[PDB]
Amino acid sequence: LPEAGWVGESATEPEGVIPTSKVTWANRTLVAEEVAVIIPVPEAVIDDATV
Amino acid sequence: ADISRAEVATLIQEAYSDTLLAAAKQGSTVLSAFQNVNMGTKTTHLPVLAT
Repeated sequence: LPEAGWVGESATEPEGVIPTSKVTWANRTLVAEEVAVIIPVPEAVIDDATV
Repeated sequence: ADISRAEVATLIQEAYSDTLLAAAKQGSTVLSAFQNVNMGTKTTHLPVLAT
Protein backbone atom coordinates (compact mmCIF):
# COMPACT_ATOMS: atom_id res chain seq x y z
CA LEU A 1 0.00 0.00 0.00
CA PRO A 2 1.15 3.65 -0.56
CA GLU A 3 1.61 6.19 2.30
CA ALA A 4 0.55 9.86 2.45
CA GLY A 5 2.14 12.60 4.61
CA TRP A 6 1.09 15.92 6.12
CA VAL A 7 2.65 18.87 4.24
CA GLY A 8 3.66 22.38 5.36
CA GLU A 9 3.42 25.64 3.40
CA SER A 10 6.77 26.93 2.08
CA ALA A 11 9.03 27.23 -0.96
CA THR A 12 12.16 27.03 1.28
CA GLU A 13 12.15 24.05 3.68
CA PRO A 14 11.58 20.28 3.42
CA GLU A 15 8.30 20.15 5.41
CA GLY A 16 6.68 21.81 2.32
CA VAL A 17 7.41 18.82 -0.03
CA ILE A 18 4.76 16.18 -0.91
CA PRO A 19 6.22 12.67 -0.22
CA THR A 20 6.51 10.03 -2.98
CA SER A 21 5.26 6.42 -2.50
CA LYS A 22 4.73 3.10 -4.40
CA VAL A 23 1.87 0.60 -4.89
CA THR A 24 3.03 -2.99 -5.69
CA TRP A 25 1.59 -6.35 -6.85
CA ALA A 26 2.60 -10.05 -6.71
CA ASN A 27 1.75 -13.36 -8.47
CA ARG A 28 -0.03 -16.60 -7.37
CA THR A 29 -0.25 -19.77 -9.55
CA LEU A 30 -2.75 -22.56 -10.05
CA VAL A 31 -0.59 -25.48 -11.31
CA ALA A 32 -2.46 -28.66 -12.32
CA GLU A 33 -1.19 -32.01 -10.98
CA GLU A 34 -2.55 -35.53 -11.60
CA VAL A 35 -4.12 -38.01 -9.15
CA ALA A 36 -5.10 -41.50 -10.32
CA VAL A 37 -5.60 -45.22 -9.54
CA ILE A 38 -5.70 -48.47 -11.60
CA ILE A 39 -7.96 -51.30 -10.34
CA PRO A 40 -7.58 -54.74 -12.12
CA VAL A 41 -10.06 -57.69 -11.97
CA PRO A 42 -10.55 -61.08 -13.80
CA GLU A 43 -13.04 -60.89 -16.69
CA ALA A 44 -14.60 -64.16 -15.42
CA VAL A 45 -15.38 -62.45 -12.06
CA ILE A 46 -17.17 -59.60 -13.89
CA ASP A 47 -19.24 -62.23 -15.80
CA ASP A 48 -20.05 -64.41 -12.74
CA ALA A 49 -20.98 -61.52 -10.38
CA THR A 50 -24.67 -60.60 -9.75
CA VAL A 51 -23.87 -56.82 -9.62
CA ALA B 1 11.05 35.02 -4.35
CA ASP B 2 7.78 33.30 -3.26
CA ILE B 3 4.41 34.89 -2.27
CA SER B 4 3.62 33.58 1.28
CA ARG B 5 0.21 33.42 3.12
CA ALA B 6 1.51 36.25 5.34
CA GLU B 7 2.19 38.40 2.21
CA VAL B 8 -1.47 38.04 0.99
CA ALA B 9 -2.59 39.67 4.27
CA THR B 10 -6.42 39.92 4.70
CA LEU B 11 -7.17 38.94 1.10
CA ILE B 12 -7.48 35.62 3.02
CA GLN B 13 -10.10 36.07 5.80
CA GLU B 14 -11.33 33.77 8.60
CA ALA B 15 -14.83 32.29 8.85
CA TYR B 16 -17.01 31.96 12.01
CA SER B 17 -19.28 29.05 13.15
CA ASP B 18 -21.65 28.84 16.16
CA THR B 19 -21.87 24.98 15.99
CA LEU B 20 -19.98 24.52 19.33
CA LEU B 21 -21.61 27.51 21.14
CA ALA B 22 -24.99 26.25 22.39
CA ALA B 23 -25.05 24.75 25.91
CA ALA B 24 -27.93 22.92 27.67
CA LYS B 25 -28.92 24.08 31.20
CA GLN B 26 -29.91 22.19 34.35
CA GLY B 27 -32.51 23.29 36.96
CA SER B 28 -32.52 22.77 40.74
CA THR B 29 -32.80 19.14 41.90
CA VAL B 30 -34.68 20.04 45.09
CA LEU B 31 -37.41 21.93 43.16
CA SER B 32 -38.28 18.65 41.31
CA ALA B 33 -37.54 16.11 44.09
CA PHE B 34 -39.79 17.73 46.75
CA GLN B 35 -43.00 19.75 47.23
CA ASN B 36 -42.82 23.44 46.24
CA VAL B 37 -44.80 25.22 49.01
CA ASN B 38 -46.08 28.64 47.87
CA MET B 39 -45.26 31.32 50.51
CA GLY B 40 -46.97 34.75 50.97
CA THR B 41 -44.73 36.08 53.84
CA LYS B 42 -41.10 35.60 55.06
CA THR B 43 -42.03 32.98 57.73
CA THR B 44 -44.42 30.01 57.99
CA HIS B 45 -44.78 28.05 61.26
CA LEU B 46 -45.47 24.29 61.03
CA PRO B 47 -46.40 22.35 64.23
CA VAL B 48 -45.05 18.77 64.60
CA LEU B 49 -45.54 16.06 67.24
CA ALA B 50 -42.45 15.99 69.51
CA THR B 51 -43.03 13.53 72.44
